[PDB]
Order: sequence, then C-alpha cells, then structure tokens
Amino acid sequence: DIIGDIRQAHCNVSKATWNETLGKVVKQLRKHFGNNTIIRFANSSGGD
Amino acid sequence: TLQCTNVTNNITDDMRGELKNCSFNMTTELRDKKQKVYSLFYRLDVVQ
Amino acid sequence: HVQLVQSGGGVKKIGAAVRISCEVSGYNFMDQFINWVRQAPGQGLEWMGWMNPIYGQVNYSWRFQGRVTMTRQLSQDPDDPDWGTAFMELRGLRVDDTAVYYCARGPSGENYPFHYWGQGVRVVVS
Amino acid sequence: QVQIDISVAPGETARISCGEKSLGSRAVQWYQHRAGQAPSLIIYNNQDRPSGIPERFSGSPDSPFGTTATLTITSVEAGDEADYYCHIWDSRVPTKWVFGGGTTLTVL
Amino acid sequence: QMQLQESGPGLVKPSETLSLTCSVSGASISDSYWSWIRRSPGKGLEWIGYVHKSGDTNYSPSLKSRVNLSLDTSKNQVSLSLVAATAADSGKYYCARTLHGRRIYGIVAFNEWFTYFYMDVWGNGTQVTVSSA
Ligand SMILES: *[C@@H]1O[C@H](CO)[C@@H](O[C@@H]2O[C@H](CO)[C@@H](O[C@@H]3O[C@H](CO[C@H]4O[C@H](CO[C@H]5O[C@H](CO)[C@@H](O)[C@H](O)[C@@H]5O)[C@@H](O)[C@H](O[C@H]5O[C@H](CO)[C@@H](O)[C@H](O)[C@@H]5O)[C@@H]4O)[C@@H](O)[C@H](O[C@H]4O[C@H](CO)[C@@H](O)[C@H](O)[C@@H]4O[C@H]4O[C@H](CO)[C@@H](O)[C@H](O)[C@@H]4O[C@H]4O[C@H](CO)[C@@H](O)[C@H](O)[C@@H]4O)[C@@H]3O)[C@H](O)[C@H]2NC(C)=O)[C@H](O)[C@H]1NC(C)=O
Ligand SMILES: *[C@@H]1O[C@H](CO)[C@@H](O[C@@H]2O[C@H](CO)[C@@H](O[C@@H]3O[C@H](CO)[C@@H](O)[C@H](O)[C@@H]3O)[C@H](O)[C@H]2NC(C)=O)[C@H](O)[C@H]1NC(C)=O
Ligand SMILES: *[C@@H]1O[C@H](CO)[C@@H](O[C@@H]2O[C@H](CO)[C@@H](O)[C@H](O)[C@H]2NC(C)=O)[C@H](O)[C@H]1NC(C)=O
Ligand SMILES: *[C@@H]1O[C@H](CO)[C@@H](O[C@@H]2O[C@H](CO)[C@@H](O)[C@H](O)[C@H]2NC(C)=O)[C@H](O)[C@H]1NC(C)=O
Ligand SMILES: *[C@@H]1O[C@H](CO)[C@@H](O)[C@H](O)[C@H]1NC(C)=O
Ligand SMILES: *[C@@H]1O[C@H](CO)[C@@H](O)[C@H](O)[C@H]1NC(C)=O
Repeated sequence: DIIGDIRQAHCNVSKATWNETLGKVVKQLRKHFGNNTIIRFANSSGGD
Repeated sequence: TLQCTNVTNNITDDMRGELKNCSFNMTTELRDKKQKVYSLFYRLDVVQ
Repeated sequence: HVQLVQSGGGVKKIGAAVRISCEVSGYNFMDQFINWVRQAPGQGLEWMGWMNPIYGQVNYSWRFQGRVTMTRQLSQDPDDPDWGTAFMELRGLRVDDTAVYYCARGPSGENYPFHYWGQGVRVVVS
Repeated sequence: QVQIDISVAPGETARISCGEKSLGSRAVQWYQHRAGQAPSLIIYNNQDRPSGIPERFSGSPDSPFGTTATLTITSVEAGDEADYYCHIWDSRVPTKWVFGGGTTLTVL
Repeated sequence: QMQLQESGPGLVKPSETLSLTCSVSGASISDSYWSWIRRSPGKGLEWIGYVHKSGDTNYSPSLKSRVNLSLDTSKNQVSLSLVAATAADSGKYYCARTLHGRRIYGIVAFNEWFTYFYMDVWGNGTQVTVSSA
C-alpha cells in the first residue's frame, strides 16, 4: 500500500548553467558549418 | 488474469491514474490451495 | 540474398491516411536503416527521411515533419529473428504528391549510399 | 451525525476525535454549534486558527503520519458545552462533501 | 462585519420550489464566496454547495439536479431554490461566507494541490418546515 502523498517523480537542472552550456555548444558547432548560420534544437520526434 | 481497478486518487481527466490496483490468484506452497493477493502496478506494465 | 518487398499503394481521396508497408528478410534486421525515398513524376528523386529498427529511430526532412510516421515491427519469436516490417503512415496529403515510394537501404555496416531498392508502391490522390 | 455524549471534568483537557482517517496531506476543518446562538468556526487549518476565539483550543497537525485529527480542548470552560463537527479535506481519497461524525461536549 | 438576513416563508407544498433569499447588508456580494448549509435531524449539518465569484456555482453530487443557486448584482442577495421538495428536506438553512483556500503539497507546475473552502461568518439561520399540513 502506498502511504503518504502521491506525486510525480521529477528532475531539475539549473537554468543558468544549462543555458550557458548550450551557448558554448552552439559556439563550437558553428565552426564545422561556417560562421554565419542558424541553429535550433528540437525534442525527439519518435521511437520507443 | 489480473482483475484490476484504479487507485482511489483525486485524479483529473488528463492526469491518468499512474497506479493500477490489481488483484489476482497465486499458488502457495501447498499445491492444492490457491490464494488471492493484491498489488500495485505502474500504467506501463498492464495491457488489456 | 537480400529480399525486400513493398505493399499497399493505390489511389485515395484527399484528407485520408496512406499506409505503405516494406517487408524485408534475408539479412539480420537489427542493422541496415530503412531509407524512404519518394519519386515525383517529372522531377528527380527527393528524400523524405529514414528509420532505424533497433529502437524505431526516425530522421525526417525539412518538409514532412508533422505529417509522417515511420513505425516498425520486429519479430517477436526467435524462430525467424530477421523478418522485419517497416510501415510508413502518411497523413493529410495535398493533391500534389502523386508519386512512387521506395524503401531503399545500404551496405553492410553503413547507410550511404543506397544500393538495394524496391519495386515501389505508387500512390495517387483524387 | 451521531450525537455521542462526551463530558469533561472542569480544569482538565479533553480530546475529541473525527472518524475515517485519510491517507495523505490534509486540510482540517472544525466548527461548533451552540443552541440559541450563531455557529462559528473553531479550526480552519491544523496549526492556523482564526482570531477572536481564545487560545484554549487547538488541533492536531498531521505532518507526520499516524497523527489523526484530534481536537484538544485545554483549560475547559463551563461555556464550552456545544456540538463539534469536522469537515475533512483529504488528498488521495476524494472530496468529503458531508461533514464528519459529530460530537456533543458537555461540562460536568 | 456583515449581517446576512435570511428571508424565507419556510412552507412549500410538495413537488414545488422551496425558495429562500439571503440578503446582504454589511458587505458586497463580490467580496468572497457564498455557500449554503442544511441541517436536518438524524444527520450532521451538510454543506450543500457554494457560488463562485463569476457565478459558476457548484452543488453536491447527491442533489445536483434537485437544488439551484443564483446571484444578483442589482440587489445584494443570494437566492436558493429547491426543486420538487419532499418531507425529508425540512430543517434549518444557513447562508455562510467562504474564503478561497490554496494549500500546496506537490509541484504547482504539475498541478498537485487542492482548493479548500471553510467558514468564517455564518448567518443566524432560518427554520423551514415542509409538510402537507
Ligand atoms: C525540483 O524543482 C521543483 C520546482 O517546482 C521543486 O518543487 C517544489 O518542491 C517543494 C518540496 O519538494 C514544494 O514545497 C511545498 O511548498 C508548498 C507551497 O509553499 C510555498 O510557499 C510558502 C510561502 O509561505 C509564506 O509564509 C512562510 C511562513 O510559513 C514564509 O516563511 C515564506 O517566506 C512565505 O512568505 C513557502 O514558505 C514554502 O516554503 C516552504 O518549504 C519548506 C520545505 O520543507 C517548508 O518546510 C517550509 O515551512 C517553507 O514554508 C513554499 O515555497 C508548501 O505549502 C509545502 O509545505 C507544507 O506542506 C507540507 C506537506 O504537507 C507540510 O509538511 C509543511 O509543513 C507545510 O504545511 C504547513 O502548512 C499547512 C497549512 O495548512 C499546515 O496545515 C501544516 O501543518 C504545516 O504547518 C506547519 O508547518 C511547519 C512544519 O514544521 C511548522 O513549523 C509551522 O509552524 C506550521 O505550524 C511544501 O513545502 C514546492 O511547492 C514545489 N514547488 C515550488 C515551485 O517550489 C522540487 O522540490 C525540486 N526537486 C528537487 C529534487 O530538486
Ligand atoms: C516534441 O515537442 C513537440 C512540440 O510541439 C510536441 O508536439 C506536441 O505534442 C503533444 C502531445 O503529443 C500534442 O498534444 C496532442 O495534440 C493532439 C492534436 O491532434 C491531440 O489529439 C492530443 O490529445 C494531444 O492534445 C501537441 O498537439 C503537439 N504540438 C505540436 C505543435 O505538434 C511533441 O509531442 C514532443 N514530442 C516528444 C516525444 O516529446
Ligand atoms: C486495492 O484493492 C483491494 C481490494 O481487495 C483493497 O483492499 C481493501 O480495500 C478496501 C477499500 O478501502 C478496504 O476497506 C479494505 O480494508 C481493503 N482490504 C485489505 C485486505 O487491504 C485495497 O485497499 C486497494 N488498494 C488501495 C490503495 O486502495
Ligand atoms: C481467483 O480464484 C477464484 C476461485 O478460485 C475466482 O472466483 C471465481 O472464479 C470463477 C472463474 O473460475 C468466476 O466465474 C467466479 O465469478 C469467481 N467468483 C466470484 C465471487 O467472482 C476468482 O475470480 C479468481 N480471481 C480473482 C481476482 O479473485
Ligand atoms: C544564455 O546565455 C547567453 C550568453 O551570451 C545569453 O546571451 C542568453 O541571454 C542566455 N539565455 C537566457 C534564456 O538567459
Ligand atoms: C481509472 O483509470 C481509468 C483508465 O482508463 C479511467 O477510465 C477511470 O475513469 C479511472 N477511475 C476509475 C474510478 O476507474
């Protein structure tokens, strides 16, 4: 029997660190595709 | 065959019951007798 | 050998879903990504994405995102573990995609470029 | 519901119970009813109480488990004779529209 | 500091509406929620329903189609109306003031909380007796 409260298991990531890291990744990816280009991420689009 | 129902939670329409309360039969040490036991399963462990 | 077949073409009214099946055997099905290539009459080939049957990975084009589902079915029993079926469900199609669809694949260990091709299911819209 | 008769000796505390303990986070309600006068609340949250009413009364905080909502009447007074009713808000088990089983407190 | 005046004849023939009006004197109708309570012999007082600020009232599941509530802004009062009354709904009626409640136990972004309503100011009550004679 489940005792106490019922909630949804969750994850947290610190926003400033995450955004800065994604900025660094963008900076380093722009070298392999030319300086002036646009990069946009998007969540997974299917599968198991 | 698990005869199973929903946990008596205060769920909404969208927030599906993530715990299913399922009862079924099992064979004890004495091979002649069969007992009825209940348990809880997550929604991704039961197919109709 | 390398056996691959298609099924489920035809003509459909606008606003319905077209199912196209590609059934493959003769090789281990875990590897060898399926590549779904569409050929529109009067023009050279165009590519609409690919699928990977290890975990149903998909990778679409810049046009079909939100209109296609590249599903799969593996073999449940270990009796014939190399009988795979890649399904493509196309939805809400405009009148301007009467074409022929092929389920190509690639060499042993890679995916580019396509060697084997399919007889091709032809789909028309009325 | 049932007007169960409970009496408390003056100068000693009393403990009143509300049945059907729930199994989650709760928001308790406790109201009184005195004949011939306007009923008013006594407890609106487990550890938060309305102004005006003297400090003598208190309620059980259900932050740990196994702590049923028990109404504690400290420094009882001859004017405390009334009917005490419970309205339980409960998280897992659904909303209780009807108030819980009441109690009748009389001063001896 | 609001005094709620309950006006009700207290007598209605069977299979007819039992209408009572709780007029508002001390305060304005749009200050907090209005709820209604019915006390009858044999059971404790019952919280029969309430009225939202935007007129989106809620009733108990037992009598959702048997009783109705209305709020009027021209006259500072609330109105309650039983439909097809029988001899078992007689007793005492109270119009009461109710305050919004918001206790959080999970994560707000994922819902996980409940809205509880309680009582802080009651009316002096009205007595209704429904019978053939
Ligand atoms: C990942 O990220 C997500 C981001 O969303 C995280 O999600 C958060 O997760 C936490 C817990 O994991 C949730 O905490 C609950 O929050 C609700 C909402 O309250 C918020 O707002 C309050 C505002 O209060 C005002 O007054 C206080 C004075 O009390 C003042 O200090 C404050 O500045 C403000 O002005 C905040 O106070 C409150 O912070 C609280 O957090 C502490 C956590 O442990 C808590 O202990 C502190 O007391 C502090 O107040 C919060 O920001 C809270 O209501 C809730 O706490 C109540 O419910 C639990 C569960 O039942 C109960 O145990 C608590 O005791 C408390 O219940 C009190 O009040 C009831 C009112 O009726 C009463 O009935 C109870 O008896 C109890 O009263 C007594 O409490 C103490 C107990 O010792 C006692 O000393 C008092 O005197 C009193 O008598 C939870 O804390 C967040 O809601 C949730 N979301 C967000 C957006 O934060 C997630 O956690 C992250 N996960 C990971 C792994 O990183
Ligand atoms: C990746 O992110 C996209 C962001 O748009 C997600 O798309 C959204 O997905 C949700 C849930 O699948 C869709 O809600 C559904 O909408 C349909 C409408 O036909 C409705 O029938 C369902 O009951 C449900 O409400 C939402 O519409 C959709 N939005 C768009 C613009 O496509 C996608 O789900 C994310 N995928 C993953 C794997 O996280
Ligand atoms: C899962 O279903 C079983 C059905 O046997 C529940 O068991 C009974 O549930 C009722 C309903 O509250 C209780 O009054 C009984 O005391 C329970 N009996 C036993 C032996 O536990 C069980 O409670 C259900 N699970 C949950 C979480 O509600
Ligand atoms: C567990 O076994 C018991 C008996 O051993 C089952 O009870 C009956 O099972 C038959 C099927 O053989 C049904 O036709 C009857 O309706 C059952 N009785 C009742 C009162 O329902 C029981 O169904 C089995 N399963 C569970 C979950 O208890
Ligand atoms: C992420 O970091 C970059 C660093 O230059 C900054 O310009 C941008 O505003 C940040 N994004 C957010 C949402 O804070
Ligand atoms: C429990 O979950 C099922 C999921 O299909 C839902 O239909 C049902 O309304 C929920 N509640 C109850 C009491 O069964």
